[PDB]
Amino acid sequence: HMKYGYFDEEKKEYVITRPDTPAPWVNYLGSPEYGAIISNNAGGYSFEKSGANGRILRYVFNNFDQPGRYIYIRDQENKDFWSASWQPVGKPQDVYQCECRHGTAYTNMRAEYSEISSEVLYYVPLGAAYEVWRLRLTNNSDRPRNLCVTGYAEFTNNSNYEQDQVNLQYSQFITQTAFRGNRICQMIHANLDQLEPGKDVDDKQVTERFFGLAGNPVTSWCGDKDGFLGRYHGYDAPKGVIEGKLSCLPNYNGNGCGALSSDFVLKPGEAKEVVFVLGMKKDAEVEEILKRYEIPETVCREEFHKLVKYWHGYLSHFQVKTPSREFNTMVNTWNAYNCFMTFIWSRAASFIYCGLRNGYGYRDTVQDIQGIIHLAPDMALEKIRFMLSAQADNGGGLPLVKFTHNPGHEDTPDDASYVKETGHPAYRADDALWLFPTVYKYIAETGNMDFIDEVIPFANRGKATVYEHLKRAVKFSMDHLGRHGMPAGLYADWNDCLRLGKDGESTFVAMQFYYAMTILKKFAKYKKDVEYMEFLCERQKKLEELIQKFCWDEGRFIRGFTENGEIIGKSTDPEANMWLNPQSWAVISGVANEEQADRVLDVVEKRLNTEYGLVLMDPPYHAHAFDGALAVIYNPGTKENAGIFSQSQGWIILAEALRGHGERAFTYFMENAPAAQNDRADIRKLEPYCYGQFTEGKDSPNFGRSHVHWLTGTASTIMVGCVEGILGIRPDFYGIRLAPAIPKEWEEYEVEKDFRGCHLHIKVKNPGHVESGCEKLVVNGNVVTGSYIPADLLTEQTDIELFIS
Amino acid sequence: GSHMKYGYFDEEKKEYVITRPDTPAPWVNYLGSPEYGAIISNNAGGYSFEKSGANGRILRYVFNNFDQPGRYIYIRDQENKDFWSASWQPVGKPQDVYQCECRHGTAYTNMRAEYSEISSEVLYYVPLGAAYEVWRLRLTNNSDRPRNLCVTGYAEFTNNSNYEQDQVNLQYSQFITQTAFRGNRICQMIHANLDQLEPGKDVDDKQVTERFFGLAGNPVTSWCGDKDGFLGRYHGYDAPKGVIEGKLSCLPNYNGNGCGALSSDFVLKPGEAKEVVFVLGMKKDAEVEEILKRYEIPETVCREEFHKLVKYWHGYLSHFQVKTPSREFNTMVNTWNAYNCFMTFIWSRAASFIYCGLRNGYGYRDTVQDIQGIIHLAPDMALEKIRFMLSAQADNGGGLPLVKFTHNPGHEDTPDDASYVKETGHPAYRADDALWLFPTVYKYIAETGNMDFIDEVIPFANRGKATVYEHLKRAVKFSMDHLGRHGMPAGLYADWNDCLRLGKDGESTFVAMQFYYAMTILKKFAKYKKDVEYMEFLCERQKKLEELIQKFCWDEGRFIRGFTENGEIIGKSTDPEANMWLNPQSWAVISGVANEEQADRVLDVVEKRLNTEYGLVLMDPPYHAHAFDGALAVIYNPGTKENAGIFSQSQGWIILAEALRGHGERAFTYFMENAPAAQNDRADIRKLEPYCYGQFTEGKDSPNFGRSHVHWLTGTASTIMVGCVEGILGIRPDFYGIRLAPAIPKEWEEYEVEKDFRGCHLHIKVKNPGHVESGCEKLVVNGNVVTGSYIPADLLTEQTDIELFIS
Ligand SMILES: [Cl-]
Ligand SMILES: [Cl-]
Repeated sequence: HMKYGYFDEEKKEYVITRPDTPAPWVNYLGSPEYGAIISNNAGGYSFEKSGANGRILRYVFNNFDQPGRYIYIRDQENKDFWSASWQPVGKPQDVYQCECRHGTAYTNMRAEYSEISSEVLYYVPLGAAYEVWRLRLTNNSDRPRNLCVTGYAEFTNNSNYEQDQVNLQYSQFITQTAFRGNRICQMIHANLDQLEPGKDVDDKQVTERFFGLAGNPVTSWCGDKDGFLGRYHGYDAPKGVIEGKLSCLPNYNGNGCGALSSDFVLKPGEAKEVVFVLGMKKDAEVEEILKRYEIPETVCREEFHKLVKYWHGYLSHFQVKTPSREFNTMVNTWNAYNCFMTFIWSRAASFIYCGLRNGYGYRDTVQDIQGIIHLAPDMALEKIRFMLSAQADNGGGLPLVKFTHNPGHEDTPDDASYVKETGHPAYRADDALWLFPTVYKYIAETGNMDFIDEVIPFANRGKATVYEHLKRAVKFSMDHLGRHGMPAGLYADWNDCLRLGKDGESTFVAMQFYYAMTILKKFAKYKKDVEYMEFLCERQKKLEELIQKFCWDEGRFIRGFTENGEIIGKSTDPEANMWLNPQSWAVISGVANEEQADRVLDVVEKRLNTEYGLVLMDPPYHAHAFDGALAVIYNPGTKENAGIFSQSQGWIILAEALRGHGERAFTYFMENAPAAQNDRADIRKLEPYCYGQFTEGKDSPNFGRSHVHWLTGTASTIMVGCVEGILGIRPDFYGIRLAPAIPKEWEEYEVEKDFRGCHLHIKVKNPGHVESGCEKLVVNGNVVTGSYIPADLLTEQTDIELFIS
Repeated sequence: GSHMKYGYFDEEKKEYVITRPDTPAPWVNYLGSPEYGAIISNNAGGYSFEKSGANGRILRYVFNNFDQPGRYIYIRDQENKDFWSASWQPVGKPQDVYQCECRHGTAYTNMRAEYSEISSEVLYYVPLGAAYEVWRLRLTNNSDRPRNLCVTGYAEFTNNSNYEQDQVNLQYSQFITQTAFRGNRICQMIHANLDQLEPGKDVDDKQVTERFFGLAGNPVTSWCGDKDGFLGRYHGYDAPKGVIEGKLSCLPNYNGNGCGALSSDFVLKPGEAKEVVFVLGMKKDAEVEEILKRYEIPETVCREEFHKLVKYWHGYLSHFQVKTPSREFNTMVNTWNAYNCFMTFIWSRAASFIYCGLRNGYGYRDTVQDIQGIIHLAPDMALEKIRFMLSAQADNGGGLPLVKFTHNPGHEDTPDDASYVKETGHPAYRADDALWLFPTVYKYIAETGNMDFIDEVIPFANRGKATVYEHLKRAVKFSMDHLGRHGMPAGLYADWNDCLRLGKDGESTFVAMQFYYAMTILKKFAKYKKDVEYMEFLCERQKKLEELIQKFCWDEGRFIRGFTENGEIIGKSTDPEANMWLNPQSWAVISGVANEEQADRVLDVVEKRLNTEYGLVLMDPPYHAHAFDGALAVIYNPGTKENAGIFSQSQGWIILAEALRGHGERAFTYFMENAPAAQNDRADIRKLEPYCYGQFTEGKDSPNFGRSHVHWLTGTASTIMVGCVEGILGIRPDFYGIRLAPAIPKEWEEYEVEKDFRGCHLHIKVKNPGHVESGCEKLVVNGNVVTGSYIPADLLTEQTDIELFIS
C-alpha cells in the first residue's frame, strides 16, 4: 500500500520511512516542566510549565507545520543546500533519502543527500530544563567535503501566546537579541536590565532565552528573522542560507530568532558531532550547559541511554508476547507510552490543544491514573492522593482542579469566586464516581491496605480517611437524586454535549453509582463496617430495581431522562435510539445479568459497530434533537454526534472481555488499534502510533479519519481493556485472578508482569482454541484450584501456567 | 533606485501607484466600512469582516508572518501549463518577465499585471452601502494568437467568525463547517448540521451561518471547497495542486478547513477582453443569487459602482484643496492625510495588520480627537460624532474612558460602578478625556456657525441631561472636583500618555495646559451666552491656574512633565533620564499659558534637544537606568513607542505650536520630517506605507532610527491634519468669521486654497513677495480691502474671492 512507516519493536521506535505523511506525526520530549513537541518534519514548539503561557518557540497552528527546529546543510562546492528534515527544503525523494524514528522521549532524524549523511537526535535530557539537537554529520563520498550547517530557532516575543500573536503593538517592541561567541541570547523586556535585583516594572522583568552551538566554532550568526529569511522568502530557501553566510546582525524590536552557522571540513569517511541547545535560562547557566557539550559524543550517548533506561524500565514492568503483532506493539510500547503521556501532560499542549489551561479536569485525571497503575504504582498513588484532596467535603469532585490547588483553603462551584476563576459553574454528577475503579485498581495492584486508612484533607474544609472519602462520594451521589430516585444529572456527565438538565437522570451515572457501591462494599467488608455494608446492600438492591424498571428498553438500556420527562435513547426514537455507553457500563457495573449483558452486547455490535470502531450513538442528531442535545452542532459522525469516540471503545472492550467474549473484544481492539491502521494511514491521517480522541463515523464522508492526537482519555481506557480485560489481568485485594478473553486463534501467549515485588512469568495455553476458560492452573510447579493466585503463593520469581482449554 | 523606490503619487487620480511589488512591508488599503470591511495588501493579502475585525472575520489571515493568505487569482495558460497570480505573490514570477502595478485609491485597489502577453486587471472594492466585496477581473489577450486560459479565484474562509474559536479552539471549530457547490458559487455553512432546526430556535446560542464565494460573467468549470484538497499536501499558495492540474477537485470540505476555489475557462481571440466578477460576503443563498445576477454582464455596473465610490470620497475631499510649491504638502493635505482622517474617524482602531484582537468600545480621547481631522470636510459627520461623545459624558462631567458599542445614554454605568469595570476593563476615570471636547466642539462651531448647537440639550451617560454649554461646564467642574496638591488637576488613572503613572494624586502638566485651554474656550462660549458671572469665575480661576502652573512647572527654559503623588518632579532639567518632554512645551504654546518670548524659549529648546531627521522624540534621554515606579515606558526598547520614540500624534501638536507663533520655517520642516510622502524616497528605512501615517517612528536611540510602525489607524492623522490646516495654512475660523494667519516657509512665493466655508466657496490667494514666515500686509475680500487678517461671515458670498498679502 502507501505505507509511511513501520514499528521497530526491538528499539521500541516507530520509524517513518516516507516523509510526506498525511499529517504531521509528532512526538513529545521532556515533561510539562520543559516540553518540546516535534513533528516528523521538525515542526513544533517548546515551552516551560504552560504550553500557551510559557511558549519559547513560535508555531503557526492549523497551517503548514511551520516553523520548526530546522537544520540546513549547504555544500560550499556547488552552493546546494538541503535540510536535515525533509521539510522545509523538500528535496525530491529520488535524490533525498530520510527516516524519522520516534522513541520514548526522543526523536532521531536521519537523512542522506549528495553522499552526505546527517542524524539529528532531538531530546530533552532526563531532569533537564532545556532541549538538545545532536547533529552527526558523516561524509560518505570519496573526496573531502566543505559544508556549512545552520541551526534555526524562531523565538516567541512573549511566553504568552496572546501577547505574542495578538498584542503586536506591544510585543513587537520589547525584545532584543545579542551574540555571545557560541550562542544567541534573546531578551524579553530587554530594556529592564538596569533594574535593581529583584525589583520589577509593571510586573515585568528581563527574561532570557538562548540558542547555542557546541562542538564546533560558530562562523556567522543572525538574530533577526527577516534578516535571516530575506524579503518574501520562506523557510525552504533562507537568504542567510542561500548566501552561505549570515548577516551577523541582531534584532531590535520585531521578530527575533536564533540562527547559527558553522563550517565543517570532512575527510572521506569522517564524521563529526555537534549540538544545538535551546531553552529559557540565564547567561551563566547557559555557558555551563554549553561547556558540558564541548565534546558531545560520549555525554550525548550517556544522556540518551539514561532516557531509554528510564522509560523502557517503566515499560518493562509489563510485557506481553501474543500471536498478534499489533496487540504486542500497542500493549508493550505505544499504548503504555501514551498512557504515561496522558498521565503526565494531561491535556496541556499538542498541535490541537494550543490555548490556556486553568487546571486539571477531575474525571480526566482520575481516569488517566488507571493507564499506568500496573507500570508506575507510586506515581498513581501520588496522583490519587492529589485527586482525593481535590474532592470537596460534600463528596463531589471539583470539576476543575487549579494548578495552585491548596487543600483546606479552596473554593467550590458553590462559590461565585470559583465560577469566575475557573469557568465551571456547577458540580458534575460523574466526577467523584471515577474514584472507585481507580482507587480500587491501585489497592488491588499494590496490596496497600494501609492507604484505606490514610487521612487526606478535602478541598474546601475537613479531612477524612480514603475509605471515608469514598463514602462521601457515595453520599454526594445520594444527596442529588432525580425524580426516579436515580442520580440527578446536575450540570452534565461524561458527555459534555448531553444536557439532560440539573433534575434529569443519566443512565451512565446510575450504572457508575451501582459499580461504586460494589467497590465500596469490598472496602467495607475489609474494614468490618457491617452497618454500612448492609446499608450498601439495600441501596444497591433498590438502585438495581430502579435501573431495571425505568431504563431497560428493547434489548438495550436507555440513555437517560431529561428534567422535562423526555426519554433519551428509546428504541423507537428517530435519532439516537441506541447508545453505546449505557450498555458498556451495564455490563461493567453488573446491573445487567448474564443473558441481559449478552443481549445488549449483541445489539451494540449489530447497530453501532463499524470497520473503525463503535459509534457513540445512532442515528446521529440532525432533525430530531431535543433542547439539551448539544452534539447536534457538530457534523454527523463527528465528535459526540455519532462519532467513534475512542475513549468509549475502551469500556466496550472491557465489557466484552468481562463476559469472556474474546473474539469481539479483540475485534474491537483491532478496529481501534492505531498500529492495525498503519496500512490505511491515508484514511486515518492521525499518527499510527498513538490514540486520538475520536474517529469520524459511518455517517461522515471521511469515515475512518481520526482527530486530536496523543492527549486524550483514550489511552487509559483501552489500556485497561487490554490488560484487565483481554489479558485477564484482574488483581483483587489479596491476590490476582487470571481470566483472559482472547481470540480463538491464539494457541498460547506469555506475560511478564511485576506484581507486589515479584516477577510473574505467565504462560497461557489454549490448545482447545476457545475464547475463555480455566482447565488448569500451576503456580511454581504446584496445581492451584480455580483461576485465583493468592499473594501468599507469590515468590520473587513466580512461574505460572494457565490452561484455559 | 532610491528616487521613487517602490512607487509614486498620482495626484490626478488621487492614487498611490506601487510599481515594484517587493515592497519593504505589506502596503495595505481599506475597502468598505466597519459594517463590511476588507483590508488588502499590495500582494492581495488580508482579511474581511462584518461589524468586528476579530469577532466577525470572514477570511482567515495569519498575522506577523508572510501576508498570507489573500484574495488570490491564478491565471493558467492551458497550452504550456504555466500559471501566475494576478498579484505578484503568491506565485512570485521573476520581475523581468512579469510586470505589475498596484494602485491604491480611496476605498478601492486596482492590481494590474502583464505576463506572457496576457494583461490582467483586478479591481477590488466594496460597493457603496453594500455588505459584500467585489474582485472584478478584466483579462486582455495582447498576443497575435488565440489563448486558452483557466482563471481560479481562491478565498480562505474562517471556520468561525471569532478569531479565538477559529485559531485556538480547534478541537471544536474543526468539526462545524461544511461547503456546498451551487452552480456559480460555493456556500460555506458554519454549524451546518443546524440546518434543520425548528423555526427561529437555536442550539447552544448557535445557528447556521453562511458565507459565499461566487463568480459572475463566465461559467464555473470546476470548483473546490476543501483547502487541503485545493493546495495539495505540502504545497503552498505559490503552487496549489488544483491550479497545477488545470482542474479543481469538485469536492467539498466536511470538517477541517474549507475554502472558496472557483475555476473558469476563457478562450480569448487576439485583442479580446473579458470581464468577470468574484464576490465574497456573509449572506444567505437567496440574497447571494440576486447579488450574482446583478453582475452577469459586469462591465457597466462595475464602472458605475466605481464611479459612485470615487464621487463620494473625492467629493468629501474636494471641500478643501491646496496648491502650494511643496508637492509633498499638496499630496498629504489634498488626498492622503484627508483620506487617513476619514479612515480614523470611521474605523476608529477596529482592525489593521497590527490590530487583530477584540474591541469592546471606543476610546474617549481617541474618538473626540479623531473628530477634528474631518471637521472642515464632513461637518455633519463631526456633529453626529460630537453629539454621541457628549452623550458619552458622565454626570460628574468626566468622559467614560471606553464608550460601549451599545452606549445607551441615561442607562449606562460609570467607572464608579463595579459592573462597568468588569465589563469594559477600565477601573477609573482619566484626567484628560473630557478636556479634549473643548478644542473639538469649538473647532466644529467655528467651522459651521451652528450657534443653535450650544443650546442643544444632550443626555448624559448615566443620568440627567443638559445643553452643550452645560456639558462643557460639567467637564470643567469635573476637572475642578479632582485637584492635586499643587492646585492642579489630579492625575486620576492617567493622562494621554499610557506609560506615565503619576498616581491618582499626582499632577500632569499636560492636563493642566489642557485645562487652561478649556477655560479659554469656555470663556469664548460664556461671552457668546452673556454668562457674565461664569465669565468672572472663568477669568479668576484661569489667572489662578496660570499662576500655579508658572510657579510649580517652569524649569530651565522648559515646563516639567508633572508631579507624582509621592513628590517626585518628572521632567526636571537636572534629571539623568527624561529631562526634556515635548508635549508640555507644545501645549504651553497651544493653550497660551506661556507668553511670547517664553514660547520662543521652549520651542528653541525642543528643537535643540528633541528634533531629529525623522521628527521630534517624545522625551530625552530615554528611560533605562533612572526610571521611577510609574515610568512604565522603560519596558519598551529605547527610541521605541513611548520610550523616547518619535510619537507621530505628538508631532501634529508641535507643528501647530510652531504655526501659532508664526514660525513657518520650523513648522514646515517638522511636517516634512514626518510626511510619509516626503519619505517615499527612503521607503526601505521607513518600511511603513509612504501614503498613510503611523503611530510612531523609531527614535535616534535605536539602530533602526527612521522606521515607522502601526499603519493607518492612529491618532496621528487628525492632529497632523489640524497642524497643516489650522496651523501652517492658517485656516483659523471663530464663531463669526475666519482669520487667515498662515505660517508658511519663506521660500514660498505664492499659493492658493479652495475651501468650502459656511455654504460658500472661498478662493484664497496668498502672496508672499518678501519671503517671510508670517505676516499681514494686505487683505482683499471680493475686490474690497478689509482691515487686519479677519473676514467676518457677512462678507462671505457664494463665490468669495480672497487675496492675502503676507509681505
Ligand atoms: Cl454517552
Ligand atoms: Cl507625554
